[PDB]
Amino acid sequence: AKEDNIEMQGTVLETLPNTMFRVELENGHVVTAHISGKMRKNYIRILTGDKVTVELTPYDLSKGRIVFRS
Amino acid sequence: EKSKSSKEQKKKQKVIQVKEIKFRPGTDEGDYQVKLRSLIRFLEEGDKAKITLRFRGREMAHQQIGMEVLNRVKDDLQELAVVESFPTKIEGRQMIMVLAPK
RNA sequence: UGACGCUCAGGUGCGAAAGCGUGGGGAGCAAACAGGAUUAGAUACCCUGGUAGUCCACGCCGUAAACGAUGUCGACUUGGAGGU
RNA sequence: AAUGUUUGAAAAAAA
Ligand SMILES: NC(=O)OC[C@@H](O)C[C@H](NC(=O)[C@H]1NCCC[C@H]1O)C(=O)N[C@@H](Cc1c[nH]cn1)C(=O)N[C@H](C(=O)O)[C@H](O)c1c[nH]c(Cl)n1
Ligand SMILES: [K+]
Ligand SMILES: [K+]
Ligand SMILES: [Mg+2]
Ligand SMILES: [Mg+2]
Ligand SMILES: [Mg+2]
Ligand SMILES: [Mg+2]
Ligand SMILES: [Mg+2]
Ligand SMILES: [Mg+2]
Ligand SMILES: [Mg+2]
Repeated sequence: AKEDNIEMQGTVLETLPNTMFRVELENGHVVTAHISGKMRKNYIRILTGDKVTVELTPYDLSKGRIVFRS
Repeated sequence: EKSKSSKEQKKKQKVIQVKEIKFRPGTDEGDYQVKLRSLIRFLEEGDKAKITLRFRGREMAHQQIGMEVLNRVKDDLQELAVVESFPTKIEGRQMIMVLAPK
């Protein structure tokens, strides 16, 4: 019933305070992503250079949620 | 009070020690500049400078980002120091660059 | 003597140390500083030195955990052991 | 006495 997200791969270009990250996506746009709750709860660390899946919203293409780290 | 007054001038022979500055991948600009200013001070005074870069945990994945920092210090201290040895592999969980005074 | 008292905004003065001005003084001590160490680094703690200052006069500053962290004055309300 | 593994999400613990 909720509106759908846009999943997209990207590389973490820098880490920011409190589990915030710059992530350059496939399309080349740099979004300020934050960690998912599930990844926070399960303690999956994210680092500069890590390849991440990012859920984006059409309401804002400068922001995302990192849902997976590969 | 005879041989000391000769051995004083023999003691004046300066004893070049190695000064260790340890970087990380994450090291920020402001802190990089402090550590750089420290390295400048050593190499100014004719002291060798061992430059470690320590990895922790899964930072061992992204080694090249560590190499960028070591490459950068070499570049910043290009005209103020020569590279006695540049690292290749991560020995232990470290990469050591010993610089030398010009 | 015969209520002349208590308190007191504003006001006035006093007010550790550091500090400031001018002129003296300077043993010891010692910010800064210089060198020696230590250390991953050591702008420190440690070591050897060491300048202002610390001292005096006069003027200035007006602050301190200027603390009993307890305003001043008066009256009343069981005891015990000390000091002066 | 800057000290004394990494993983964790789709299922870890020094060995
Ligand atoms: N340098 C650095 O980045 O780290 C090393 C540092 O952690 C050494 C450590 N230092 C201390 O405790 C300081 N305490 C204050 C006096 C000076 C110093 O002593 C220490 O263990 N010291 C030893 C002596 C020493 C210095 N370098 C190598 N060894 C020491 O004897 N410390 C005593 C203690 O820990 O109780 C004590 O402090 C002391 C007595 N005499 C002296 Cl000097 N220090
Ligand atoms: K009055
Ligand atoms: K003096
Ligand atoms: Mg009064
Ligand atoms: Mg005084
Ligand atoms: Mg004076
Ligand atoms: Mg002294
Ligand atoms: Mg001293
Ligand atoms: Mg006050
Ligand atoms: Mg008070």
